[PDB]
Amino acid sequence: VQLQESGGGLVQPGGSLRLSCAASGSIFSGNVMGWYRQAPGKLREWVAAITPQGVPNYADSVKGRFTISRDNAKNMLYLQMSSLKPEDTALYYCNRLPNYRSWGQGTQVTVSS
Amino acid sequence: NLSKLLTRYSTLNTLIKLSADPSAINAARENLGASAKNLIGDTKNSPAYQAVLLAINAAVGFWNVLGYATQCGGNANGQESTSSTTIFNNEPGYRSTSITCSLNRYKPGYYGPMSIENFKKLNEAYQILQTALNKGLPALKENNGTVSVTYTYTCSGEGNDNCLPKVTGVDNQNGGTKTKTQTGKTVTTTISSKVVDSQAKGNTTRVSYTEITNKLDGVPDSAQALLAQASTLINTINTACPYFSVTNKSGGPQMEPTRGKLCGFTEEISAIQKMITDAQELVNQTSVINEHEQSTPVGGNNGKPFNPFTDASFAQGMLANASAQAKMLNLAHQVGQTINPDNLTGTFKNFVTGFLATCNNKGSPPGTVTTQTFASGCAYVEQTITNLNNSIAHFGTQEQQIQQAENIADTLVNFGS
Ligand SMILES: CC(=O)N[C@H]1[C@H](O[C@H]2[C@@H](O)[C@@H](CO)O[C@@H](O[C@H]3[C@H](O)[C@@H](O)[C@H](O)O[C@@H]3CO)[C@@H]2O)O[C@H](CO)[C@@H](O[C@@H]2O[C@@H](C)[C@@H](O)[C@@H](O)[C@@H]2O)[C@@H]1O[C@@H]1O[C@H](CO)[C@H](O)[C@H](O)[C@H]1O[C@@H]1O[C@@H](C)[C@@H](O)[C@@H](O)[C@@H]1O
Repeated sequence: VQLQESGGGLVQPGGSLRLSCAASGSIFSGNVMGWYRQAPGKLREWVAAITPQGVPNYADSVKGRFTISRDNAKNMLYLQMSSLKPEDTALYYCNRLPNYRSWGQGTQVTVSS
Repeated sequence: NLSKLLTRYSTLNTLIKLSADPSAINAARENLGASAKNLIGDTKNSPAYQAVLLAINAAVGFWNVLGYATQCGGNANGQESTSSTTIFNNEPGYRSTSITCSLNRYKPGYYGPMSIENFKKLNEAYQILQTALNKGLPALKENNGTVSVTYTYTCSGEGNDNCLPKVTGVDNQNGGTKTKTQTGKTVTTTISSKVVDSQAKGNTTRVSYTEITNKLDGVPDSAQALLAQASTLINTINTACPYFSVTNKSGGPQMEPTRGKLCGFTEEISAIQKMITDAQELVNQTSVINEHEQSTPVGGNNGKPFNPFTDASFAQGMLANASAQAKMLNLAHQVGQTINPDNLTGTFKNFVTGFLATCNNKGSPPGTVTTQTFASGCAYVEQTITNLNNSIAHFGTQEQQIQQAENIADTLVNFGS
């Protein structure tokens, strides 16, 4: 019952970033986990997900460019972002699916020249 | 002050803007329609379907594991018998597709043999579940599907009264039949009775016996109906609480305790009951979603722009629909977490990883009873947990849309007070 994202920052278009989430065991263990983002003037959008066994799936807007993964020994969730565009600018958040009702603080990603 | 408030929570600014826009409201209503079809109209991809299937498979699996070890016997009024052998076909017995109830002298009941009356309730429910699993469960919204089920049992031995016209309903032990019906849908049961003499060509076995056939027509195969059978299965086992005695192969998985009473699996039975209870609650949300369709576009009226304080009487319905869908998704999840071995511990984990989520048959289709079904689940429990997770993962976009729509509606229900 706790979620903590990090790894964001300001990068140039084309660039790359790795985000992390430290989740608690009760959230993480045996649950599907995923990443979300909330861009300016929009509501939170689902981005990627991954099952306990490690099978990932992605929203169309990021497919081919982002990779989600999980470390089951450390309750860590990761999102490798490549080929960043300005449109990927957002606060990124991780959670289990279906969602625990209290979100973490998020990590800001800004992509801009 | 609201500007102060929206500078801190800019998602709320966005929400209020969407709530005042018929075109975003209608987009959210459309989403609810498409997420509803995913939940109650699809099979593979519905988390609700996968969870209902998991609750039923767990109950069925529980019996496939322990049925062979379970004592049963006696005569028709729950009383002890002297020399009664009553055999139920298509059941997961020891090296056999039948279970044999032949414990004499002991009184049926708690920490003793299951009465034949209780085995009949259990068996009927098991046959209906297995036939339905074999055909495939329909999507949750389907309430008028039916299945046909046929099962047999035999009585032999001096004094065995479990196959007697008086108990069976039939007119004549040899050749007779009886038709009876029951209930919101009519199920018709046809019972027929036959005697096979010891000295009769084709009688491998030593002995004279009576064979009873039950043919049920129009048995409903909806989720609610099947969850009721699963509950009947698990609750009959728990209430009757019979003695069991297991055979442990050397090498493979070990069952502790090796002897005792079936209620004694308290963690396992609680979990299954909870799964079934949660799946019943989940399926009930279907009538809420059906009652509050969201397909009618909304907007202002008589020329004027939309007014979120007066034109939004559809919001209560939109909020109830959205919340029911979220509740289905959450209960589906909860069903999976009750049985998923990643979070179980001790005795209970061992029961699931070693026995329940295992098949010893030579993927044979669901609902099949072989001579090697015993001491293993054979109800696709591992595959069903995996598919439930896969479908939750594939429900990411829809879940966020359900939340958006719940929030829009909630904003309008508040504005409307
Ligand atoms: C106990 C029983 O089943 N009695 C049957 C009887 O079976 C005996 C006969 O087949 C004789 C024939 O010589 O053999 C006996 O088995 C032998 C075996 O052949 C040997 O090889 C072996 O070494 O030893 C054993 C014995 O130790 C059988 O026990 O058969 C008759 C004829 O089929 C049957 O009665 C007929 O059916 C009944 C229902 C009724 O319609 C009669 O009018 C028919 O004649 C006996 O059934 C019992 O008959 C009683 C009336 O006399 C009562 O009707 C009683 O309820 C019947 O038993 C019930 O029905 C049986 C078919 C069976 O399912 C029982 O478990 C049940 O209680």
